[PDB]
Amino acid sequence: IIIATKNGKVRGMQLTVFGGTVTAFLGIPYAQPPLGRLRFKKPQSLTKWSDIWNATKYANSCCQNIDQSFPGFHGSEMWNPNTDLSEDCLYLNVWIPAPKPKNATVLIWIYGGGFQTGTSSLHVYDGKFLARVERVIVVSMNYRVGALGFLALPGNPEAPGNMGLFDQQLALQWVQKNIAAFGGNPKSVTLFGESAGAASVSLHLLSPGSHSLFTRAILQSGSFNAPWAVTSLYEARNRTLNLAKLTGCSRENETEIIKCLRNKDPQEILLNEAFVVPYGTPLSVNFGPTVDGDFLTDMPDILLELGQFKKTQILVGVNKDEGTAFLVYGAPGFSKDNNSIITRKEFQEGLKIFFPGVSEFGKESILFHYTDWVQRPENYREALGDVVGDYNFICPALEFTKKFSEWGNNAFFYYFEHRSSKLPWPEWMGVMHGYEIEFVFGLPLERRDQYTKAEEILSRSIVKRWANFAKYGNPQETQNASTSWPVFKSTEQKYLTLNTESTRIMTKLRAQQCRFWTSFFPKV
Ligand SMILES: *[C@@H]1O[C@H](CO[C@@H]2O[C@@H](C)[C@@H](O)[C@@H](O)[C@@H]2O)[C@@H](O[C@@H]2O[C@H](CO)[C@@H](O)[C@H](O)[C@H]2NC(C)=O)[C@H](O)[C@H]1NC(C)=O
Ligand SMILES: *[C@@H]1O[C@H](CO[C@@H]2O[C@@H](C)[C@@H](O)[C@@H](O)[C@@H]2O)[C@@H](O[C@@H]2O[C@H](CO)[C@@H](O)[C@H](O)[C@H]2NC(C)=O)[C@H](O)[C@H]1NC(C)=O
Ligand SMILES: *[C@@H]1O[C@H](CO)[C@@H](O)[C@H](O)[C@H]1NC(C)=O
Ligand SMILES: *[C@@H]1O[C@H](CO)[C@@H](O)[C@H](O)[C@H]1NC(C)=O
Ligand SMILES: *[C@@H]1O[C@H](CO)[C@@H](O)[C@H](O)[C@H]1NC(C)=O
Ligand SMILES: [Cl-]
Ligand SMILES: [Cl-]
Ligand SMILES: [Cl-]
Ligand SMILES: [Hg+2]
Ligand SMILES: [Hg+2]
Ligand SMILES: [Hg+2]
Ligand SMILES: [Hg+2]
Repeated sequence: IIIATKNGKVRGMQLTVFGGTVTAFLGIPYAQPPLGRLRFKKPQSLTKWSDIWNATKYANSCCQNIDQSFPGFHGSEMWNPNTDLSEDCLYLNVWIPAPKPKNATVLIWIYGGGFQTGTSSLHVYDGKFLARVERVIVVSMNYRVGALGFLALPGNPEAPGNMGLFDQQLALQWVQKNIAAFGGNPKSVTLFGESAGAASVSLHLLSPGSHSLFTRAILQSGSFNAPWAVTSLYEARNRTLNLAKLTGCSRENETEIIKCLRNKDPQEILLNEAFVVPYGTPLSVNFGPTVDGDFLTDMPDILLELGQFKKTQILVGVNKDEGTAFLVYGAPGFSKDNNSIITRKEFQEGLKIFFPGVSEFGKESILFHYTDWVQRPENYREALGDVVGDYNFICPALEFTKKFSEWGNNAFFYYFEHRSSKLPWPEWMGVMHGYEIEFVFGLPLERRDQYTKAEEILSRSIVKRWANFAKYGNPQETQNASTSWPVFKSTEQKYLTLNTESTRIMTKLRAQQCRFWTSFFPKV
């Protein structure tokens, strides 16, 4: 199993999945290690190579800080990198089904992680199941995160910004020029990602350079119009200069502020990263997407409003309890260890945490809009979750989906409301952010791993749906007489709920709450 690519040959490795085989080329490099003079620079093309390259194991993950909040706790450590962190991390994986497919649809996954963390080698991103079951070719790439992947000094090629996004782009370009060799159809590529990954995907729809690199897109819990997805021109410069200060790289010639930075240590940049913000939040993205004038040509909010984006179908969705996950990372009275029943004062302090630069009035509004009980104990605990959830993910996701449909294309919106039976976090956190990913990747199809049977039916169904969406642009599950998935139109706004129970078509998800977040809040 050796395939010849435009830059050299690569030796894969066979795997055994559900009484069959799947070929896997883990760790194929796709760009020039972004080291030394190349740190902070757009990914440079790769130098062709000779002698069969061995992609039989995940490569290094990119440099990034790590979640040390719950050591030994699986709930969080399952997201932490599982390969050496290195600046040399521009590698991608390919999972082609076995035997070799003739002209297979490609699914390219772009992991989330707040643009600060993440890696394609996570267990929940193992694309061998999707490969095995739908005979699709899955692709993962590691893209630089943190300041090393999103440091910005607008107009300056030494550190322009969106390097992470260009890494992704370079990887898609790679699938364009090489997927054919693996038996893939470069004319049927579907980008799918979660959180900052979904926000990345949504930006590839706006980026003129990614236009021809993919067909369709799937956005799981995230869109560029999310409060956290894009860093302003100001926030970027202040933060880039502050990172300079912390490392003592303050120069008056930007270009030098950068060279002083290329000499610092990969770790010293990761260490000071966390402080470029005065009072960040559990959802602060110190260094992320910016309007560089290259990948992004104008504030993405405008491009969207005026329909300047790749015209194609999109599958967008969110989990029922997007917010909870973050409440235990700084919200007073919260713990993954108790029922975190907080009082009103605690909710009030909670808001101070997430809406830090928000006015006193603005916080009263959130409170007022979210404290209209129907007088019950877990009222404020749940109110805080939805506030964070609705505000950072759910509403933005709905606004993006909506505006995007307004331009003709078919959009499908889902609402994942199934809590994993294996969920390591407490019950009160419900259907947590990021926890639909395993169902999407068919992990529950594997009957060992202690997942209920019903969860298997669901993962199988979602996997079918996702595949059908990639292949045919319609997320249906046409055989086992299931509920049809209607198109999301700007007026009826129907979404399909994904549950183990009875799937249903409903309308205008979080109508009342999102009107507050999408129309009013932007005003305080
Ligand atoms: C823009 O940056 C300034 C400077 O940030 C400070 O220095 C950085 C290296 C880093 O250590 C930050 O955490 C520091 O705050 C910010 O101004 C500071 O603001 C805080 C609180 O308002 C204050 O305690 C400091 O004295 C200020 N420093 C100076 C000299 O201005 C400023 O708030 C940043 N803009 C933003 C994002 O609001
Ligand atoms: C739920 O737990 C939180 C946090 O407590 C943690 O876990 C417990 C074992 C606790 O004893 C501490 O070791 C840990 O901090 C509780 O909130 C804390 O409450 C105390 C006293 O009220 C207060 O001094 C701390 O500041 C709180 N921690 C913070 C900042 O959130 C909370 O009261 C528990 N809720 C219940 C009663 O279920
Ligand atoms: C690649 O793997 C093959 C098979 O295990 C091995 O024979 C070969 O030496 C490897 N190439 C190198 C040196 O990395
Ligand atoms: C794959 O399908 C495309 C049309 O989408 C076609 O142009 C191409 O030749 C096919 N690839 C194969 C089977 O060689
Ligand atoms: C349809 O049901 C069969 C078993 O009766 C199951 O094996 C198959 O996966 C189901 N189809 C899907 C993709 O939901
Ligand atoms: Cl660790
Ligand atoms: Cl009050
Ligand atoms: Cl159904
Ligand atoms: Hg897990
Ligand atoms: Hg469920
Ligand atoms: Hg309903
Ligand atoms: Hg209102």
